[PDB]
Amino acid sequence: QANTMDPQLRMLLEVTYEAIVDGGINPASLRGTSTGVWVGVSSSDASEALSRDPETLVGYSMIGCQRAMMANRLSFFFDFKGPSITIDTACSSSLLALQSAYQAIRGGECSAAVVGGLNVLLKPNSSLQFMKLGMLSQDGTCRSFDAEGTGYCRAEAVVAVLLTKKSLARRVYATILNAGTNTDGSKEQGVTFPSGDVQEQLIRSLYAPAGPDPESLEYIEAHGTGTKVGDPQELNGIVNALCATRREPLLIGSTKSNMGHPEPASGVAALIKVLLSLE
Amino acid sequence: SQAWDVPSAADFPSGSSCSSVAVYKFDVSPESPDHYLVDHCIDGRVLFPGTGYLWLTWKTLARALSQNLEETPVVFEDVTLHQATILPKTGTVSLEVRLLEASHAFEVSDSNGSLIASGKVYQWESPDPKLFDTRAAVDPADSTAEFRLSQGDVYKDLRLRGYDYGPFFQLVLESDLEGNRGRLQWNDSWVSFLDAMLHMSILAPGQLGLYLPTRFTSIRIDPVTHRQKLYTLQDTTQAADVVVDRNLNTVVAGGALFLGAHSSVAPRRPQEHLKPILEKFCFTPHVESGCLAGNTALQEELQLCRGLAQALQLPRLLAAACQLQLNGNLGQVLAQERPLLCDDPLLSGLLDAPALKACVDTALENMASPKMKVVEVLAGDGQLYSRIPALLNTQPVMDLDYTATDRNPQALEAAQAKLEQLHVTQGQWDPANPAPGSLGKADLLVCNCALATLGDPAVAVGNMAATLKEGGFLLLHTLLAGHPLGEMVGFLTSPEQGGRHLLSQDQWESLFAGASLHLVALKRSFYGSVLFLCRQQTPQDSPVFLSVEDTSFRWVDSLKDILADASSRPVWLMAVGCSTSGVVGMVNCLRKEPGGHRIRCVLVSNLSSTSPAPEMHPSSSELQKVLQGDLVMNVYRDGAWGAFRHFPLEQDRPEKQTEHAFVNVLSRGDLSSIRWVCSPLHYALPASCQDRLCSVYYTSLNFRDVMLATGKLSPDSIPGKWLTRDCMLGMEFSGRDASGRRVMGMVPAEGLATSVLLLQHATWEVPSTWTLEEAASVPIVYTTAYYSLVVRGRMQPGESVLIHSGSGGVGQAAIAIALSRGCRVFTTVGSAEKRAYLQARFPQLDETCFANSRDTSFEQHVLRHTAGKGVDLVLNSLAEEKLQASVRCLAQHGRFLEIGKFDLSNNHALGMAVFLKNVTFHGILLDSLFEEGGATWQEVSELLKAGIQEGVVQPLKCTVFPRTKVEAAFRYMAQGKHIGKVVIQVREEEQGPAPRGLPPIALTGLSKTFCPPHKSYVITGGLGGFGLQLAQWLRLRGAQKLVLTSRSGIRTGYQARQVREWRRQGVQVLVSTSNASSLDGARSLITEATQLGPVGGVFNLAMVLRDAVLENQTPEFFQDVSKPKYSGTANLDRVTREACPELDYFVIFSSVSCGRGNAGQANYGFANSAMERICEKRRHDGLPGLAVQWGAIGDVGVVLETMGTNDTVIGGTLPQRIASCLEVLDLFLSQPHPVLSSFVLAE
Amino acid sequence: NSLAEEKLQASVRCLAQHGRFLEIGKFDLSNNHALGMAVFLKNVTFHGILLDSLFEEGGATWQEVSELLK
Amino acid sequence: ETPVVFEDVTLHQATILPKTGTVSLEVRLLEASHAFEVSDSNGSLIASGKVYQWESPDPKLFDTRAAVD
Ligand SMILES: NC(=O)c1ccc[n+]([C@@H]2O[C@H](COP(=O)([O-])OP(=O)(O)OC[C@H]3O[C@@H](n4cnc5c(N)ncnc54)[C@H](OP(=O)(O)O)[C@@H]3O)[C@@H](O)[C@H]2O)c1
Ligand SMILES: NC(=O)c1ccc[n+]([C@@H]2O[C@H](COP(=O)([O-])OP(=O)(O)OC[C@H]3O[C@@H](n4cnc5c(N)ncnc54)[C@H](OP(=O)(O)O)[C@@H]3O)[C@@H](O)[C@H]2O)c1
Ligand SMILES: NC(=O)c1ccc[n+]([C@@H]2O[C@H](COP(=O)([O-])OP(=O)(O)OC[C@H]3O[C@@H](n4cnc5c(N)ncnc54)[C@H](OP(=O)(O)O)[C@@H]3O)[C@@H](O)[C@H]2O)c1
Repeated sequence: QANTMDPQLRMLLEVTYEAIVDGGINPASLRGTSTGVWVGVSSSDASEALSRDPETLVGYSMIGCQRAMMANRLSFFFDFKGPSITIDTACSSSLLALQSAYQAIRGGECSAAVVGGLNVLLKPNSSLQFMKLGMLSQDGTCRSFDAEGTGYCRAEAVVAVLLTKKSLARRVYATILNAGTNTDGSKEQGVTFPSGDVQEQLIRSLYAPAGPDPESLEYIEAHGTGTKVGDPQELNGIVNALCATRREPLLIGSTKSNMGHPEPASGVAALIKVLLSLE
Repeated sequence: SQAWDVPSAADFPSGSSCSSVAVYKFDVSPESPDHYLVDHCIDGRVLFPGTGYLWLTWKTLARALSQNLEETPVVFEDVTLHQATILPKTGTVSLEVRLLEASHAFEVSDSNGSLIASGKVYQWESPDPKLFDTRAAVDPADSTAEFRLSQGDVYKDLRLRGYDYGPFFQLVLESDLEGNRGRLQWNDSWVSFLDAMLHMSILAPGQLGLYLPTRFTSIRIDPVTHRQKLYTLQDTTQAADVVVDRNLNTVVAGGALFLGAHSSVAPRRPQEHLKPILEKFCFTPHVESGCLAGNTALQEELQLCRGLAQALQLPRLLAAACQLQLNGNLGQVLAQERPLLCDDPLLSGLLDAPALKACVDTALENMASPKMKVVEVLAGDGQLYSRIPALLNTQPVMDLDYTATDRNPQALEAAQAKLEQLHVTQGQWDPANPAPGSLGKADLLVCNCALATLGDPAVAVGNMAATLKEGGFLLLHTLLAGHPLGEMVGFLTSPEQGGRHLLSQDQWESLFAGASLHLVALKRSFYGSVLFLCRQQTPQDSPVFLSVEDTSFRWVDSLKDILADASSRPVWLMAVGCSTSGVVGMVNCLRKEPGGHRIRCVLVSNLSSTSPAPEMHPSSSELQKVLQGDLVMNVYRDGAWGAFRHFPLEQDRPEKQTEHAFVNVLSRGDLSSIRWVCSPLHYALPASCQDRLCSVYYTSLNFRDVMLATGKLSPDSIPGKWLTRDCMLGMEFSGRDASGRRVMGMVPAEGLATSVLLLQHATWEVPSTWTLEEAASVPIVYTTAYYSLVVRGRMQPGESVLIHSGSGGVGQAAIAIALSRGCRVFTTVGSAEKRAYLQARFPQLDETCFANSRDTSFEQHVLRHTAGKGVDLVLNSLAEEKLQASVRCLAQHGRFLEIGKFDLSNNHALGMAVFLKNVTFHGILLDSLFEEGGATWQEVSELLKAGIQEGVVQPLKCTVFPRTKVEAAFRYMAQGKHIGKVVIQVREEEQGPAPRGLPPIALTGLSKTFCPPHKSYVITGGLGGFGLQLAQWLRLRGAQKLVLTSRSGIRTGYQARQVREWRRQGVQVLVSTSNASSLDGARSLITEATQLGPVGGVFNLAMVLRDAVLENQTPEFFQDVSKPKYSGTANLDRVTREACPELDYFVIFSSVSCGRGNAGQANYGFANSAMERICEKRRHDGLPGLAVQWGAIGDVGVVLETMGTNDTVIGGTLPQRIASCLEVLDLFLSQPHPVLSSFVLAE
Repeated sequence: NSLAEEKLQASVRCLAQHGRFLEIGKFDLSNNHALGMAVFLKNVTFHGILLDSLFEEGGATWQEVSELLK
Repeated sequence: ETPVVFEDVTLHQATILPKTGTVSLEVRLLEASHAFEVSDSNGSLIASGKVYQWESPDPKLFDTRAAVD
């Protein structure tokens, strides 16, 4: 039943144990909580793989590949009786999972969360599509910001962080001040087009009048894909929302230039770059 | 630790929808569903089942059809398997099956792209169940009588041949004796059932050798009728009836019907991780003097170092450290003995020949348990650590603690590379007494003293004496100064003023008498090297003395009583009467049977071999000489005290002085494996055939001789009924017949020979004007030509002919003959130089006559100067595309003469539409005439007889080799570097003035036992597993008169058939119930065999077992076991002498149970050791005598019928696959020695 | 043989050693159907046959065939 | 870039293209046997032979010389 397990789910089961114990907790001390699990997953390539040979391929592959099982089977093992959920929003996902989670703790529902980001590259077709849309860099790099940006360079990652109410955390990497998501309306220039005029808005909803001070920001970690369109549209809207303020306001960077674009894992894989560098 | 399944790049859709292709990935490891496959073990590999590919392909077809396997009754046609697939112990192999849905064709690729199997498949629309009838020849009222073959019986005959089928594949339950009927067991696996049908096909009576499938013509499976045709045994299992109709070539079983399922030969590949350990069992004295003196190498050195060094009184030390000191001509003198100081294990300095093993041995059975702690002081220079781990690892019952201790850490440095694999405990040690904890007391201590001599005599020995363990052993080796070299070692490497520090024999004698020792052994060399074994004795107790001379076996309940005696330290067994009292074997059993383990079970034996050898008395002087020595094993032959030891055999393939020999290959495809085998005429020339003898001056190779000595062509496509697919080379020769006449002739094979048996319908008188050379080139060549052109292609004069390869043998002749009746010739030829030879040799050739031969260009060329009409006959001997192109040169009414065999052999396609040119296509095989010499052959002979007298036929260019370079004669012919014939010469011809010579041919010929067809051979227990094989093997090596003995008679089907068949092959076989343990019985037997013909062979294979440890043994469990072996052997010895004046072979199977012993076979042991005496008597009397101590015997022994596999580890050994036994026995038979061992090593 | 496909092939298999196939038929011939060359190890000889190839080409061979009739 | 060799090619029926509409020819390859086949929509056999990449493309085979002016 393990050779029919999507390698994501395999190493998710590990990284989230590695994460729960990372912060001084014994996973067992959670057994039976109102604790939830939120997984950002875009591609479950492994599932199709073990679903083509109709004499060869077995029935319990789906208990090890169906997307929901990415969260469900993580709840199943740790005995986490609160929400179990996988979200697909594409490149964002894991970050909107880590949002969806934060809210659920904040609001009483839970006392702790497993937030996961998953994305493993198996089927070459996938990539081929992405190239036929020209969002892939022949270069094969994520030149962030730089003018030498064609497209991004897809990378994989299984990553997990454990959220908790402070009155229960033995370790604190950082504290979540705010989060929210919106969605580019109907842009006249296609669905792939990143609408900065709408990303600005999102960044506002969370700061000045209904959030922290745009002046407190030391570092904003961009998306920083490396699109000849994406990069400007984003960075523009960024300054157009965080910058009536002196000193070199926000130093900026993007893990994605170090490692590639983990797509739905990006957000959380990004957060990890951030927490790491803080420590 | 454990790694898991990562969906793979190619696992995802990479083309599109395709109902017509399937990749199957087979995993064979013990977990997989497809583990069953590991039971298809052929010759020891796990081949994926011929049958298997059809099962895939079938599966693959129902895929494309959306239907399952049980609804798609299939039809195969013209299926052809090309290579089989070897499944690796672990990992995954992939077979891909592709379907052509309109052409009905199909193909099976592998991962690597190779072709595996091709044919045509399709749904079978009108499945006619009447095609699967099971109706007999009549009503058999023969249940309860009959004689069938039992599942066991069947796979016995197969596994014999090379088919190591495993359980999940042993599906043949029962079989008719001829293998035309029977019952196959259902498995719910087509791959098995299908391959079982193949079994039955392969399972002919008297068909030997290893056969894989290769073509089917038409398989037809209909799973509906199949479910029906099936039944259920009482077993609760499932089976159906199989039937084979060899006259129609069809196997049917349940719902699967084969047609034309042609299988074919495969080469057995000798896995040399199963080469047998061959040992000779000579008697060895403890008192050996003047040893060696048989090495031409060691005597060319007591004079090359007593000749440059005798002026002061090449390769190795005393030659290199003594010569490089006269080259510079004491300080740098110890600097020219050290670039060659490890050049010190020198042949002379070191005595590693037989002596070393003879004493290590003595020491080794003198401990209860076959485990031995060994230690070696002065280990660096005197490297005994190289030899004794090897001498010991030789025995099947061993456990070794080797410990190499040296004064410095330095000297054990070059040994880190060497000691790590022999597994040797190391440490530090200087012969000054102190025996560390790092020694903890041993069993044997060894020491090379032709070394940096210890410095001290009895101080070095006071340590070696303080590491004994009760009464262990000491082996030491000093160079003695009572010789020309003994004092010449002392002077050299140790510059010391007392460098002459190496005492003499008497001086070492009392250096041991001091530590309380006893010289157990002594090996005095001729050059001065001497070997000392030493054992130091802890007091003896109450020495019980039991004589074992009786025939009763009373002593049995007396040794069963001496197992009540507590620590009876000395319990000595001793024959005094019978010189055939196999105690030596007995002992070896008890000496490690729990009860007498530490019993110090000793033996004493009287084996005088000639009459004037009296000298054996107890109670007196010698009894105590031997009790003092204490040695476990004490034998006495005509003067010397020494045990019976095992030594390695002299290896060299026994040759013989002959006037007859034929050359054979020893390994299909490796030309180095060519030698001169003994001709069977060297064994007997019976008046009958004798008036046909012929001595060969020249034998000539032909192409077939090569393609076989290579292996491009299977001994399959050779016409004729063949006793032995073995000997098969040479068919042309020239010499003088028994008349004295002067002849050239052909011969179906075995032509490469000093002598040959004249085929009278195919031998001609060679004219006065032809040398014997020139004559020896003609026969094949021309006949093949005349047969092709004239008889078969009915060539008429003034036609056009395309002869390929004009340079060739057949070529030159072809041309000569076409040119004689004046045809337009067109020849092909590879060399620019061959264009030359030909243009010369035949003047009537234009430049228009020549085209190439390494290429298809010849077609275009023939089509030009033929005005697009083509040639009237083609003599094609070329391959694939070139043959096809040769077909296209055919003009209307033309005739293709296919001399070639490759394209033919592989069932290549021929474009039928060529037959509209009213063309006729001639397959041609001269070997199909010849022996079978009919009318047609005569017609072809007188075409030669005539063409000769009309000068049409002329000798070719002869590139002649000496009878030594037979090998190169082949490789030279290999690489097409020849014009005309290649001829191997055997006798320089007899010159000018008419000589009537009479040749003195001495020749170097390897021995191969053959049976004169007039002598009769006797094997007792001839119906027993092995005997049946010995009989088989006998008939093969020639025997015509067998006498097989058994107490009951023919009782198994598997016997019933072997004997029934041998009778059909013309062998005179006689099953006898005469028992040889009674003298009257023996004479009855020999007289029986004599009515068949003088007796030439006597093999004693009979044996009854009585397994039981010594406390279960009764004095008649003992007498029963020896009656067939000792009593039988003895009687047959007597009777044989009294009246068998033509006996050549007297053979007797012993066992290693007599050698190293087996717990619970104390009786078996005795009986067997007994025979080894009687055989030694005979050898000593100059009579044939051979006892073989076999190890575990596989393929058919008492083993395969009792226990189980050829994988069973018995007595620390493995089953010798009978095949190997026979070829070992073959070696043994032509040996001097009386006793020889043979067993395989376990782990 | 004057028969077709599978029947021709099956007719080939009735050949004994040294046997001779007389192919009078024309269908299998005409479509360049495959012939299993391995049949020629039986030292068999295969005869394509067209009487129309002599008929007006009235040569020696035709005469031979006529006096077999005569 | 794939200079090819056909062998023993054989066309069985030809295909009639209708004034309008679409016809389908399917080509199947046997990569080890070098064989090939051409089916049609209806399953029928259209053309069969052997094809393969031509390793040593000998341009001298395309000689348009001739010494008859
Ligand atoms: N059916 C029968 O009864 C029968 C009887 C005799 C012989 N045969 C067959 O007829 C053939 C000719 O026999 P033979 O003894 O007359 O000829 P041969 O002198 O023994 O040599 C065979 C010829 O093949 C040509 N050849 C092409 N490539 C070659 C290569 N790579 N290695 C060796 N030779 C090569 C050589 O001529 P080029 O170099 O000029 O091409 C050579 O002259 C043989 O293949 C044999 O099997 C059949
Ligand atoms: N197999 C091994 O592993 C192995 C190892 C070492 C040595 N050997 C040698 O193998 C020989 C036989 O063993 P095997 O397994 O090959 O065959 P086997 O079948 O066990 O041979 C024994 C047969 O000999 C016959 N026999 C017994 N006493 C006889 C007598 N007094 N007179 C005439 N025939 C008698 C019996 O035939 P009936 O059916 O009439 O009773 C019996 O079936 C022995 O001599 C032994 O030295 C075998
Ligand atoms: N190549 C030459 O030079 C040459 C010359 C003359 C004739 N031929 C050939 O020889 C063959 C016989 O010619 P023929 O003049 O003797 O003709 P025929 O015998 O008078 O009639 C043809 C025979 O073919 C058999 N046949 C098998 N299946 C048949 C079917 N489905 N329908 C009709 N008949 C069938 C019939 O015998 P059954 O009812 O017993 O099956 C019939 O007797 C012909 O096929 C022709 O091509 C060749």
